[PDB]
Amino acid sequence: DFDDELLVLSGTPDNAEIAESIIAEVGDDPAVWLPIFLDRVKAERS
Amino acid sequence: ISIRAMGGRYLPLKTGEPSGFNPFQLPPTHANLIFLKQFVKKLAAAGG
Repeated sequence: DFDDELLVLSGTPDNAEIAESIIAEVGDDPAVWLPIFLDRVKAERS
Repeated sequence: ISIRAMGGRYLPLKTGEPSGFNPFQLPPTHANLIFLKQFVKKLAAAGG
């Protein structure tokens, strides 16, 4: 499924305002923080 | 009349009478916290 990349590429101020939170908590590197951003996405997705 | 005849709850919402249902006793899981945060962020509209 491409939704794991849709919720990344698609424009959403709501999703961005928690992406910013998770990057603020861990801002090491996009190659590094991508799995945990997907993790928090799965955390809100229900 | 029909929904009562089918033996289920029908809530006749009307102005001036207490609502009867409210989110006070909601479950506390993090997903439910997500929803309730979203709701209070949507209820707030009088705040421009």
